[PDB]
Amino acid sequence: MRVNITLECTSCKERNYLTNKNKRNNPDRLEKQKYCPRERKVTLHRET
Amino acid sequence: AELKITLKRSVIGRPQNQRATVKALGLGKVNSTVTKPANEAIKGMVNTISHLVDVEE
Amino acid sequence: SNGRDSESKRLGAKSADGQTVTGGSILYRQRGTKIYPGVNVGIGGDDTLFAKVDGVVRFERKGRDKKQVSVYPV
Amino acid sequence: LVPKRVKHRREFRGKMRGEAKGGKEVAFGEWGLQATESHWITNRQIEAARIAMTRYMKRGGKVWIKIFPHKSYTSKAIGVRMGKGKGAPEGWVSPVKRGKIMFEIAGVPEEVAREALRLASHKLPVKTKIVKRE
RNA sequence: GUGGUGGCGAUAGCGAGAAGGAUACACCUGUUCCCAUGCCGAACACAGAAGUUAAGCUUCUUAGCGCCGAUUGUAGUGAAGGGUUUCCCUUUGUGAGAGUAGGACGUCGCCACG
RNA sequence: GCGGUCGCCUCCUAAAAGGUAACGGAGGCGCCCAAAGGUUCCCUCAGAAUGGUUGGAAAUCAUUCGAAGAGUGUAAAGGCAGAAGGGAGCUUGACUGCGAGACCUACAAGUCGAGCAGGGACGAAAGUCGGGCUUAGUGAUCCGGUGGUUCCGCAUGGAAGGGCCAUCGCUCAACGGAUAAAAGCUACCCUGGGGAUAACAGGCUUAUCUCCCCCAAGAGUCCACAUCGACGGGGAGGUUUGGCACCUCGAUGUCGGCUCGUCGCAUCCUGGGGCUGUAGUCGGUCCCAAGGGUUGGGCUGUUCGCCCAUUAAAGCGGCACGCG
RNA sequence: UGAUGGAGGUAGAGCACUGUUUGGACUAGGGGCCCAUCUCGGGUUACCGAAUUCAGAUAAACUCCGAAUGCCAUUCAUUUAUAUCCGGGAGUCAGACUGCGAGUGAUAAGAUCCGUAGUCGAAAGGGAAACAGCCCAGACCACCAGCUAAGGUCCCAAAAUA
Ligand SMILES: [K+]
Ligand SMILES: [K+]
Ligand SMILES: [K+]
Ligand SMILES: [K+]
Ligand SMILES: [K+]
Ligand SMILES: [Mg+2]
Ligand SMILES: [Mg+2]
Ligand SMILES: [Mg+2]
Ligand SMILES: [Mg+2]
Ligand SMILES: [Mg+2]
Ligand SMILES: [Mg+2]
Ligand SMILES: [Mg+2]
Ligand SMILES: [Mg+2]
Ligand SMILES: [Mg+2]
Ligand SMILES: [Mg+2]
Ligand SMILES: [Mg+2]
Ligand SMILES: [Mg+2]
Ligand SMILES: [Mg+2]
Ligand SMILES: [Mg+2]
Ligand SMILES: [Mg+2]
Ligand SMILES: [Mg+2]
Ligand SMILES: [Mg+2]
Ligand SMILES: [Mg+2]
Ligand SMILES: [Mg+2]
Ligand SMILES: [Mg+2]
Ligand SMILES: [Mg+2]
Ligand SMILES: [Mg+2]
Repeated sequence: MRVNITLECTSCKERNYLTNKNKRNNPDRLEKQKYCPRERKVTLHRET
Repeated sequence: AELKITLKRSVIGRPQNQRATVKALGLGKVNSTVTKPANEAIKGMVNTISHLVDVEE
Repeated sequence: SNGRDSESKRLGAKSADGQTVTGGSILYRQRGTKIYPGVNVGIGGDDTLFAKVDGVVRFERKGRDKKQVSVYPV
Repeated sequence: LVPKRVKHRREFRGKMRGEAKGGKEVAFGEWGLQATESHWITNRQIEAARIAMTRYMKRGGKVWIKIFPHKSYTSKAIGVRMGKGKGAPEGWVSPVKRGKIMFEIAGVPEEVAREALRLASHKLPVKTKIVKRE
């Protein structure tokens, strides 16, 4: 239910982040604005 | 003025602090005369091992 | 049953009053701020106090009944 | 006597050096029973002495028990080897230090008081004596 | 003298009582606008100056509450010993807490105005 | 041996630094939260009294009292009302590369960390933000899997296949994990060691056992103490049941009986005496007394015990439960 | 060792919180009895009694307080001389008792487990009759020399029938 999760830069398709979430409370595919060091900017990181 | 100090009781069975006071004053075997100044440090050592020692002015 | 306990964690003071010390040092580990931070002192996630710069450690009463740590350099 | 509730079943036996903090002078009654030695005193002892005093007083006067058995005490069954934990609580006890007043009495003449306390003293383990209020 | 703003372990505080508004602080009149109230212009914010300082706020009294706090004496206890050794005692040194005597209804500054 | 435990966190024990053991006392963890984080702004609780409709003991409303007596995701401790507690906006710093220096530390690990750089959040700005209130929420390496890579590529180019970085798969929970993979009988047993380790006897202790004593409520026609003696208390002994494992494992023989006895006295008989609820005979009880004596058989391996029949009496114990 | 400054909540003390707890005043509330019964409102056993309050107590897992000691530190002082780093070589992981502080135990054990100091172990000698672990004291050797320690001085057996 509570699962460990690799996020991913939608552009680079690079994972770049590890995190946690419920599936009940956070069923929709999580997203954030996180730093991609390969681009050295901030970018929409989407769960995968 | 200075004071004379003499062991009159052994260091055996006595704790390390007393034994070290004796080593620091410089005394070894019993009935060992030594002469020191009248400092508060040495008067405190003498009060620490007064049972072990006789003194003289 | 009752036979178990955890690793004792080595809390309490680690630097002494009147003691020069390096920056980034540790002065007082604690769970909960039994002593507050003060001058040139920070506080970690685990409420641990650390000197940000060099200087002599000084502990002080923060008024009536709470304590403080401070680091006055030279 | 028993405490109706306790936070921890098992306790330490403790120590008994020194005189008592309080209960050291007679307050409610006119006469009282002072301990000259420190010792443990139990439910059964207290109740026996209380009944003795009351019967010799013929339900006259009033009695006050100042001590109380707050503490427990364990034991192992005969045949049990040491270890494998701590024993089960047998009964309840009061550590009574010297100087303590245990029983106070009033509302009864002086000779009756002295004799009742004499009886209770013979019932108790402690070496005791009499005390009077001003 | 009032207002603002800081430091000192409230010895500063809490309560009660008296007086004052010269400027001041305040209440106070409203919602016109910036802005706001899981409702309300009560609070926030804005604008004003009819009125009262009643309250708050200042200054004074009060030792009622709370705070501080000796001296003496004791318990405890380091060291050195003794005993009849789950404890007790002695020499020396230190030394509480409690209970008080007493203190205490503030001290130190900076700035603006009168 | 069973039970229980093995890893981690909190308290006590733990003896005012730290540390500190026990099969010592009490409890928890093997997670949760996308807001229960961050920032900015604002707010302060619990309960009691009073009154008020259903509405009560108690929902919700209002005033006062109210210093925390609440809450702090989750255990306990510490701490927090300058908030870490509570509410509303904007977000995602629950960032990347790092990291002087300290704490702890056998090692492996663990903890804190100002500050620098990049690129940002919030906020007017100061400035705070590298998760939560602090401390548990976890586990090696090997081995495989997934994604990326400017790395390598057995003469060359590739490829296969490896490496580096990120990450997943272990109640390997006996949690520093033996092997990818594993239960039992032995009285047919054997070796090597041990009094480091069981036990008899011995020793220390004496809870227990036996015996003795104190108080004396009461029973005794009345009368506490002729005789008993509740609830309670205090001792002796070292015959019982135990506790400790000090001696003995390069021997320790295990009970009972037989032969021989010896000792103690807490005396079964005989001997002396006091009290009597002792009319006399029988007695009861206590004090002194250990000189001698203290039976034969049926049953059971039995000690004991029951029975038969006598006895003046058919003692209790110790002497490695005397003596192979 | 002294001086100075700190952390720390122990023995003690105390009830200011958390629990336990005695007696008294009062009492919500809970019992019956009766009258009144639609079971509705009382009045009493000095009935049981929340809660408040007065006085008294209590605690390892309570603290408004809080020592002595011990600990850390001082380009502080005095006296002494061992601390650190690097490398070679080890052995030790069965410990025992005594005193003090605690637990388990039956606040019993020459018991068990820790702390603290000592001794033994690895230490002879003198005393405790004898007696690793107690008290005094540390054997480099010789002396038909002396002064003392604990412990002792009537004889065994040195010293006072002081
Ligand atoms: K007695
Ligand atoms: K042995
Ligand atoms: K053997
Ligand atoms: K034989
Ligand atoms: K030695
Ligand atoms: Mg943290
Ligand atoms: Mg005082
Ligand atoms: Mg400690
Ligand atoms: Mg090739
Ligand atoms: Mg080739
Ligand atoms: Mg292991
Ligand atoms: Mg063999
Ligand atoms: Mg053995
Ligand atoms: Mg042999
Ligand atoms: Mg006899
Ligand atoms: Mg026969
Ligand atoms: Mg036959
Ligand atoms: Mg035999
Ligand atoms: Mg205490
Ligand atoms: Mg001693
Ligand atoms: Mg032993
Ligand atoms: Mg010891
Ligand atoms: Mg050896
Ligand atoms: Mg010797
Ligand atoms: Mg030997
Ligand atoms: Mg001489
Ligand atoms: Mg002679």
